[PDB]
Amino acid sequence: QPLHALRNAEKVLLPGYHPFEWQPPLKNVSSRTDVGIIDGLSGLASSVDEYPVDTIAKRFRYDSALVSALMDMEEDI
DNA sequence: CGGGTTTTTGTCTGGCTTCACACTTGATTTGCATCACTGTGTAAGACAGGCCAGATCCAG
Repeated sequence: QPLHALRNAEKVLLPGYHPFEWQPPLKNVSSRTDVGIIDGLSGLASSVDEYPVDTIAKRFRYDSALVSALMDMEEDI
């Protein structure tokens, strides 16, 4: 298959594609279930007045990552 | 320099396939250009200069 077909099929495996909900709502955690690669700094202030920032980071959301991991192991279970 | 004897083929002949060929338009799928960067360049040798040490020389 050409590259666009592969890229399109990739979206099924990445986190933020399957619906779910926690029965007790998670405190201080959003309920939206389509986030992908959240920024690592998490909205950290990067102006000139605050503490200087000299790092970069990328990461998924924890619950979405667990959901994707569990869905990747459906046939096994 | 050209006579015999099979190969190598396009047809004649007209009549049966299986694919070929006008139009759309709205998607859907491929194909290709573009952009900010990457690695491989990766240990020793030649030469001048300050510094004492000790040899080189001076004079009572």
